[PDB]
Amino acid sequence: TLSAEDKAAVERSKMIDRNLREDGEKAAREVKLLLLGAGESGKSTIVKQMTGIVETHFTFKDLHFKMFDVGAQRSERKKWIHCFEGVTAIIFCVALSDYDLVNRMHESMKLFDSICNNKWFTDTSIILFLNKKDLFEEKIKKSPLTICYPEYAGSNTYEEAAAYIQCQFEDLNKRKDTKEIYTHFTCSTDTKNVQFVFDAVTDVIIKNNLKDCGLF
Amino acid sequence: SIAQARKLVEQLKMEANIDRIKVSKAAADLMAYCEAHAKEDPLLTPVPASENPFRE
Amino acid sequence: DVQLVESGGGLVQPGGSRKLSCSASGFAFSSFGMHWVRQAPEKGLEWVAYISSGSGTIYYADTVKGRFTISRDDPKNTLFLQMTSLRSEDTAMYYCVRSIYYYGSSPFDFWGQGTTLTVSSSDIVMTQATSSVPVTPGESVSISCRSSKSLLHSNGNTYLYWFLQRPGQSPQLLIYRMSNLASGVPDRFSGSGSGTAFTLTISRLEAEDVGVYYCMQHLEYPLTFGAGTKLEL
Amino acid sequence: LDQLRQEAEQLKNQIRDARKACADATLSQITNNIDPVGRIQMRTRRTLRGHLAKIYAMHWGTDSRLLVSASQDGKLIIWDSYTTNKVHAIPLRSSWVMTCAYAPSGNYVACGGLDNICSIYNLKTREGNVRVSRELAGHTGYLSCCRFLDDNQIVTSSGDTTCALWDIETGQQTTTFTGHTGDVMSLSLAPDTRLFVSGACDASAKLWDVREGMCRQTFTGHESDINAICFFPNGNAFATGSDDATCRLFDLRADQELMTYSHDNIICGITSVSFSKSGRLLLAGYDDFNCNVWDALKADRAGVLAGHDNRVSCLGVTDDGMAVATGSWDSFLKIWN
Amino acid sequence: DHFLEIDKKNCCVFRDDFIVKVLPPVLGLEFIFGLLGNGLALWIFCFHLKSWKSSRIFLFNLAVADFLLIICLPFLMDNYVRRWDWKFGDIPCRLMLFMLAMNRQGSIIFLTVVAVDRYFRVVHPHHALNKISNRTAAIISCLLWGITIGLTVHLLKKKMPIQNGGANLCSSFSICHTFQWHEAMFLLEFFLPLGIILFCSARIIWSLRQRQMDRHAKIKRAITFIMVVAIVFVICFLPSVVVRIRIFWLLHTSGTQNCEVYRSVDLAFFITLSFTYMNSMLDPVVYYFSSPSF
Ligand SMILES: C[C@@]1(c2ccccc2)OC(C(=O)O)=CC1=O
Repeated sequence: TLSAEDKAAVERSKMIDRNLREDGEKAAREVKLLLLGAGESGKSTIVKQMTGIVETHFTFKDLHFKMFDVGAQRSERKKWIHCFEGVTAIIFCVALSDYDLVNRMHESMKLFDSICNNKWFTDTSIILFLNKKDLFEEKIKKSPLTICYPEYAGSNTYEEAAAYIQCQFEDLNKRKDTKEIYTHFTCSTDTKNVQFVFDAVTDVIIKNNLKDCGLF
Repeated sequence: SIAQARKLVEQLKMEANIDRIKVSKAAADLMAYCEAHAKEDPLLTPVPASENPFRE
Repeated sequence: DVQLVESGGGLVQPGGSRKLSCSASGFAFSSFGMHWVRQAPEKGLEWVAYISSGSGTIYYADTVKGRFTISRDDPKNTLFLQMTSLRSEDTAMYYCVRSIYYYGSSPFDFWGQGTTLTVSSSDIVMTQATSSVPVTPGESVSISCRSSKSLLHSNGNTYLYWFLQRPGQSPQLLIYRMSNLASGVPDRFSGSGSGTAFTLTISRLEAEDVGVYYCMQHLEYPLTFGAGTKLEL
Repeated sequence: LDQLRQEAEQLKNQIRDARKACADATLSQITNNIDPVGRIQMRTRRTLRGHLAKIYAMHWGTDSRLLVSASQDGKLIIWDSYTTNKVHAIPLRSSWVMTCAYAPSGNYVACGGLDNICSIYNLKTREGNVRVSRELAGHTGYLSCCRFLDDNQIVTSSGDTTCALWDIETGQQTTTFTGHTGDVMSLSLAPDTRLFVSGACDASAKLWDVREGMCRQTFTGHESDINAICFFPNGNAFATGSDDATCRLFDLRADQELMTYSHDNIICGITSVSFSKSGRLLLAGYDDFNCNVWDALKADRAGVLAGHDNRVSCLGVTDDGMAVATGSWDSFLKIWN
Repeated sequence: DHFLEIDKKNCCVFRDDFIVKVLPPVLGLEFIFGLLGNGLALWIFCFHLKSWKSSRIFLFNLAVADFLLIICLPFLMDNYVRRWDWKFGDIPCRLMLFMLAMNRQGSIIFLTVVAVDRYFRVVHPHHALNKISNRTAAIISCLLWGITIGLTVHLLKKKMPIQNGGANLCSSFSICHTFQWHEAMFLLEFFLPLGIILFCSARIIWSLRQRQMDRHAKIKRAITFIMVVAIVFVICFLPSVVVRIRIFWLLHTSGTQNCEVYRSVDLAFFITLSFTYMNSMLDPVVYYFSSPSF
């Protein structure tokens, strides 16, 4: 009992719905990554190889990635961190050389603890990146880890210090069952960071697919 | 400097000089408005489906 | 700006298969539903065909059903009218009216420049009951149009459209759905009326109002125009 | 300076003393004899089923038929609420939108969010498509709310603790309001469009005179961040929704708290508030996944809108009061009546 | 003796006391358990599983097929309490035979589809097949149901009841020398899906283990679940096929003249076939009830 204009309006609405469905299908095939870290960490260095929110697009092995570098947002994280619920993974950049002073490593621990143990990121895996490994080795040659780690009983070697820092970042995770933390020591030698991100994203997508099937 | 304290003091002194009415008077005005316009509230008084645009 | 240019006219022997083309530029052609409206050399307008946005809906007039084919190809913004078995009754100037359909939209807002075509040798009846009235500048005139069926719908809007065809110019939309005023139309024009009885009031008329006024119904297809009311002096 | 701190403290004390002196009887004592409205039965008359992500904002047109909704799928959808038809679908440059507005003339819609930019879209163009009329990029924080004063004036609330009045013709901040110490999350315009209130994360609400940048009054009493604000239909009062599971009513003339809308079984924060046409009902979206209808006078719950499967982020009431539209984090809008 | 010629092919139909001894019981137990489980699963699907993803759609179709087999069990039970005196006229016969065959085929097909869906969700996580819309899943489900009905209608258009001895008969799996489409269908429904399921399960296990994913307890639960599904399928559908091959071998060597040699194998065939219903009986327990969620 619709008039000609009503029928044409319904047809236009159906066409708009079809376009919306196509756009949603295209968007659901993209991997959304939230890039976090400190103001002096290697977030840019991670974003090198490929006012408010800065969005980065890159493609790897026919997979479309979208990194949302929300770093120029000095507002309260509580009121907009729920907007990123449902991202494939969180990429966290930590500078291994930030243990000198100005304690930066402790701020990184606080940020990582807040992000990981968040009511929104209950089952979103975190890809932890430890940048500046070479300068970290250069610093640990002369200076002691003990400045940032008063309760540390170990040798002053790059391997031991790196492993201890990795463990100290990993054990902050309270949801060790529902969320997995992937750690990779970033190296500018070649395109290995993108490979690690792709592997972790594939792991997360496999787990999500198993969740959808009701088998995970 | 201390410009923020000056601004806060100026704002507080500015907000001090405002006319104030009784809370009972404001409540009475709100009640009067509600009872006067209650006839034109479709949500308060369920209108018949004959003139309801969302009848279906 | 919004432009609609048509081509494909000229002499056509009876039984020909001449094709009309309409090139659109200046608007989102892929979203507008397009009409073909012809006009005999000294008769009123007559709706021919119609293709919706996305080509999902196509309608034809009974006079041209089976013989005329309408088609739109969005990539290059061109609308086609494949006319076959042309006869002497198809000698008319064809227009490329565009129409957008949504809530509050104004269909038939823009008309093409018209392409001439010369061929060598249950529908709602809309009646204007008048051919020409004398009018002087600065005066107010009331043009009346009548319909057989009631154009008022259960929605609440009467589907009546008013068009002005100035001498040597394409028809221009003035009032759509009998009450609303089209964009670019001065407030002097006014539309009103009820079911099966409408009236157009050009209060304080002056120059540029001279022409033929056509009343169209959009309640259901086929679309039917009036006989046209002419203004002189 | 210690003297300045003492002056501010004594001014605050005198303000509190004046408020207490003007407090002679609560609204509840005066309204006790008023008959309760009873149970409010509201049913989902329409369901808008076009979005594909969390819906963060929705606004009604000046007519009670057209409404616009914003979601994180980067789409601005205008609905024909009578027939559930999609009039327009505007793709946004930035998909992180947390606000949406409909112009009173109906010619424009506004959007904004984490991009710190308020974008104005022209709905009525000769080209037949919606285009970005103007982008306002004077904010250093996320856009949390925006409301149209007219076709040329828009007032926006940002996460940089500042609210700004704009001029769409030039795209420059005509006026800037700077009184908040925390992120501003909500905005409500007075019926006369001469004042507006904002709710910030510092658990305070401020009354701004839009004519010239000025904080006429400051309203406090909430115990957490204020997420939603809305003016009373009469225009002399407003309601706020915070994260402490309470809604409060403040009166401009009295400059004081009037009533608190809280319940023990409710512990989740309020995401949206709105009034009815007569102001007798105060609808409020919650994180309990359902909307609660509150008797604005008796402070007693009147009904529940439990049609949503996720957090109800946005909520609006038509101008004539004919219906209530609720958006939630599941990609569905519901029209109640 | 015998050589009843059920339709025209001198088949060796038998009647043993072990039938009423063993079948009618186990069938009653399967009826009760399958009815309860499938009803609960369908109830959760239609009132507590409103997500309705593609895998959920295929699982719902599997549950529907098992539920139909459960509701069609009691007619076969009744008949078993007797040495096959079909006392439900005729239409109930042909209806029961067609519906049981189509239920077995549908359950097998949808279980194979679930296995293939898991294979695509694990081995090829970045694939459009893992994000097909609900409409596409419904279309595929309808197509599979259509293929099932198309292959099973041959039983419906037949006056099944015969008069073996002084009593009726309702069995379609008789020992008839002239093979038909039904026996090839019975063989294929096991063999081809068995291969598909085994390949998919092996690939899922190998991919989930090579990628070092076998650390989370949920992943190990899923691995055991994938193994258990194939184990259940094989242990529920192999005995019937084994006896079918055994009787075909006897047909080829014994010449189909004598019947007494076929007595034991024909008796054992229906006992093994009573496991096909058990398969659908315990399918919901392992698929929807044993699932990590709820
Ligand atoms: C015993 C039997 C049956 C089935 C339904 C009705 C009566 C008898 O089980 C099958 C079957 O599941 O296909 C064929 C049969 O001969």
